[PDB]
Amino acid sequence: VSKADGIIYPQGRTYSNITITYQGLFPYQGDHGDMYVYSAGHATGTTPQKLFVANYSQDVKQFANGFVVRIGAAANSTGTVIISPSTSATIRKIYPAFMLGSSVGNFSDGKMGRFFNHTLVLLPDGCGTLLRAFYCILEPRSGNHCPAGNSYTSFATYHTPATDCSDGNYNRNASLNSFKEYFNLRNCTFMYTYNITEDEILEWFGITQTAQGVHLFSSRYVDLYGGNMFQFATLPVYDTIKYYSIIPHSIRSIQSDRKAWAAFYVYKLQPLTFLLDFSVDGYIRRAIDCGFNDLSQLHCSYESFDVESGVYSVSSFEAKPSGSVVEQAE
Amino acid sequence: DCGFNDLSQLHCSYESFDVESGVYSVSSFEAKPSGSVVEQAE
Amino acid sequence: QQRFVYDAYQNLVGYYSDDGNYYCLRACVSVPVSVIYDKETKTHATLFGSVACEHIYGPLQTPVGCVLGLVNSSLFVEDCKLPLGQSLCALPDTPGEMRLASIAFNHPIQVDQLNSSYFKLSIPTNFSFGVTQEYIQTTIQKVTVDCKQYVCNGFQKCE
Amino acid sequence: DQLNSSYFKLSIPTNFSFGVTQEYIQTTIQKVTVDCKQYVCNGFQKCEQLLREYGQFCSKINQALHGANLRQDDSVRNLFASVKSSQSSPIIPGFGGDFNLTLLEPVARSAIEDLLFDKVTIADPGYMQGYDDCMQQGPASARDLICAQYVAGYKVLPPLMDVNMEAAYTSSLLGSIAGVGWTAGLSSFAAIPFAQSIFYRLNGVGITQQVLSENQKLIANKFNQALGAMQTGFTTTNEAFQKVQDAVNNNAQALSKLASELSNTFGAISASIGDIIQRLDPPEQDAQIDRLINGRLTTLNAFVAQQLVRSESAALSAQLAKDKVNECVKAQSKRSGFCGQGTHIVSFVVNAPNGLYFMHVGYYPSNHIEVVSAYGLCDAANPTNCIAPVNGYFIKTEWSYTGSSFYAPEPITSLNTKYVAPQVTYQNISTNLPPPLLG
Amino acid sequence: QLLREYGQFCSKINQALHGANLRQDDSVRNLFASVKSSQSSPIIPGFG
Amino acid sequence: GPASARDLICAQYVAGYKVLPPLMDVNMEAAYTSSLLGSIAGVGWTAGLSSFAAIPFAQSIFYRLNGVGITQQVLSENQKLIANKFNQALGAMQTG
Amino acid sequence: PPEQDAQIDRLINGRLTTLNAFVAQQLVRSESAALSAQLAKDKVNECV
Repeated sequence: VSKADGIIYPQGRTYSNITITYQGLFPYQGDHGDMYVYSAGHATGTTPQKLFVANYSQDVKQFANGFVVRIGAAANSTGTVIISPSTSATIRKIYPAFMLGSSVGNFSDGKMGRFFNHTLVLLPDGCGTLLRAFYCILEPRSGNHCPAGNSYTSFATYHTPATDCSDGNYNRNASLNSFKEYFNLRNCTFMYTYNITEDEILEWFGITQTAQGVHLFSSRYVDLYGGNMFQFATLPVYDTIKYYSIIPHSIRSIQSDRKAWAAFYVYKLQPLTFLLDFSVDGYIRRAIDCGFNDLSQLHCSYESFDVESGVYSVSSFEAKPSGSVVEQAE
Repeated sequence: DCGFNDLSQLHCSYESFDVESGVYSVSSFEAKPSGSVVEQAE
Repeated sequence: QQRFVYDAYQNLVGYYSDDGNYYCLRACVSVPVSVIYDKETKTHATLFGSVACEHIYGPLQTPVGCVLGLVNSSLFVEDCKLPLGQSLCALPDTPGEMRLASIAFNHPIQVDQLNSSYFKLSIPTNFSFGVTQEYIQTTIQKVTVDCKQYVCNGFQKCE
Repeated sequence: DQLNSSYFKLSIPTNFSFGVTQEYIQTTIQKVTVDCKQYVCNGFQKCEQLLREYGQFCSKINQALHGANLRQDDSVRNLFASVKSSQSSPIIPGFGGDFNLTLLEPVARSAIEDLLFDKVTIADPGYMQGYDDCMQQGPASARDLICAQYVAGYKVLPPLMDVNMEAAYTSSLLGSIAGVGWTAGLSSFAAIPFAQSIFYRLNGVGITQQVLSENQKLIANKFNQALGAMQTGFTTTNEAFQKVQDAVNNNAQALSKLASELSNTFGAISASIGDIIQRLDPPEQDAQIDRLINGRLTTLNAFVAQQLVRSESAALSAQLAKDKVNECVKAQSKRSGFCGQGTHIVSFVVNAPNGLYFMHVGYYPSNHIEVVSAYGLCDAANPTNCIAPVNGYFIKTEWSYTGSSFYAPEPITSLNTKYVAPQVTYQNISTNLPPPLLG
Repeated sequence: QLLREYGQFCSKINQALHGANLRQDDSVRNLFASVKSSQSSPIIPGFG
Repeated sequence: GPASARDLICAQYVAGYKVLPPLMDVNMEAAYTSSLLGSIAGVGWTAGLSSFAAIPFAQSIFYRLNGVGITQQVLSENQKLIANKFNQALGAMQTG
Repeated sequence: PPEQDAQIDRLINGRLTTLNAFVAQQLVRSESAALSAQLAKDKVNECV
């Protein structure tokens, strides 16, 4: 919180050169969160073959109030490719894929990760040049290695760096076409494309649901260096989403071109009171989360990060009941 | 029972049957109307 | 991008215009008004606190503030009929206009020290007797209130 | 340890030191008058109509605040009249001779007085042109109280006496300090050097005149060292300096509360009544206006009550300051701990932002030693003839006289002894006899 | 949530009570320093 | 369990408010009063606090009585009587 | 929730007033104790 990690600037107003407590959906201080990493698919020589990824799709996490994602945290660092320990390549910033559904559908094989009715899918496209957001019903294809199809470990969107990311030719829909094989798109309500400049700088992506609609926040659009998240996209989704499954992305790099990919960390958002420090620019570089510890509670109470030496009383810890107690008439 | 006497009112107000020696004010006796006057030209 | 800039008090202290030129916003500021009144004169002098007379005989600029229709006494009086603050006092003309009279610091008798074993001594050759009157409030009127009668006016529903 | 004998053990210091005790007394509070109509209703007629149904709250608030401010003026006038001295000696450069009083000398405020104001953080009142300054330069500081006062409409009134007049009162007191403390009564003033007055005060504490003459330069150097420490005295550790800052902070807190309360919704949809008028239809908007009025009424009544309590406390403190100036500054004080810690010698008064700052020079004993002593001495040949030490003790060394404050053996003389009736405790001497007993 | 709309009343209550308690500690320290005497005679049985 | 019915200390914990301890412990405060009693016997010998004389409490009382105005000869004759009257007053204070 | 808020607000207003009153009561008592402590210091020096 002191590094302003996971902090989303309030949409309603800006504060300049002042320190005040603000209540907003914020990640817990000291929270490791859920870490998902994308790895190159198995390849022999110059030919990519079977995709390699963990079962992120099978894993289902409650959407709750929404989540904030750290993008390119390990980017531009020395690293070893996840698929091969012997192979070592410089870590490269990658973009996460998110699938969000109001209800969980059941697959033909009974596997988890299907979402019933319209499903909101955020997919990195054209090697992260653009992000595609759509609310669409998803139908499993009956083909082999697809969720309806038998013998499918997981459904993973895939792209080839050699062809899709070629400087001469970029295929924006190549990732979308791979998604179409894994899930058929039926009666999609809307299609939205937002262009994101390619960069190795750290980025933050946040998705929350509001009565007006789902809100997408990206740090790069307004304050990339600050890392403060600013809303760049609005989604007209009026159905509350209760479950989200990460879509594993397998990169079809050749064995020689296998590269380390930066891990992305997902942190859940919960309403929290955060003491906020605003600079002359008004961007937030420092903050305190009261919930983490008593010292943090003291900083929030006084509203000052630095306080004169003293013994100060703070809110007492309160016991919470394990369960409700019920009796009977006789 | 406070209504019967002023000493009873003192015990009810203090909420203690036994109280230390002192002079304590209690609710004033209120005059109650024995009639109604309605000068009204209706 | 936020456009509306607010201070810690949450008052709107800045706004970004549609043209994009930022304008600091200060709420309209009231001019403080105080009345200096003397009962014997039955006349009053209007006083504005901390206000340059540029916003208001004409007015007189003073360290305390702006006083409308005020003529400087140009005289020093130890006694002050009406305190104006700082070293200032309003002094009624008695009726005419009140004067702005500076309070005068009474000066103690000065005895010069001597750079000699002998020392100068100031000693009175005359004496007087004066009575100083002081009041100390040892007791206050004792009041007991019937809460039930006062709050409910003897009404059962209120009780 | 007490001795089971006629002789008694005495612990007496063989070394002396001078130290300054710094005390702050708050004689005044910032005077605040609030415009109820602007603060409670934000210049809205509908709020005024609802307030009128409650009563003339605004009229009561203005009168009550004026009364506290006039009471503060009366207290300041009484305190300054008490501090003023009828006869004074003019301040000159090099005042106090060998003792250095340049720090207490007007530069006009004194150097210590100017330094104290600089060390304390005080927002500029800007009484002459504050309204123009706030608009032209913006807020002087973030959340500036002075700019906030104009927006709210409340105004902080200037103090009863200007700084130059207050400085003149303290300067006259400094000149009269040496002369007033030489004889009982204020009827006669003697113009004497400050050094001569200090030596007389030291003789009173019990140091012998012979010791004072031998250590004249040493006494002056120790006093100068204590004053130099006082110049560097202001610090976070110093309690008296912190008390001065706290008094300024308390006035600042009261001003901050008025601005913060206006922002509080009090359950209303919007802090601004005008915003409520746009946001909601007029009957619904009226209920939100009433919620703001109720919170503002509570705040204004609470602020007036807070000012009344603070004014009462300042007036009692001002009376204490008047007593301290007469007891310590205008005369050496026999009472222990009323002024400086240890044996009080002299005190100096300089003005402070919300009161008077008192610096008390004190005599501190050190290097105490234990010597056998006698209550009295009687001739063996004549039991009736006896003497008892005055402001001193009889010490074996045979019997000599030592001043109570400082340990120096000196020959017993009629001047340092008083004839007394014989006692069993008093020693009988058949050997050499002191001269008062040589009768 | 309702208290937050009014303001941070809870934070103010804790700070004010702590300040009064610290003031009481300062008063106790000052009073005891005044009572303490620089030189004293050891108390013994049969004193006086 | 509560030491007494409707115990105030237990009520504080249920509400969550706590009563802080005093700045100084009882033993330290007792030491201050004990040192003061030792000083009282010899503190009043002469003006000034610079020098302390260790003298019996009885000797100090006789000097204080001489100050009030009783003559030294009367004090010597009534030494035991003065001590008895002081002891009677202290005994009344114990049952005071 | 709107109906529950009015009754909760009545409890909050009473409890906030009680806590503010308790802080004010402690402040007045602490101020009185500090003045009394200064009197005790004067009494110890003057009589004891």
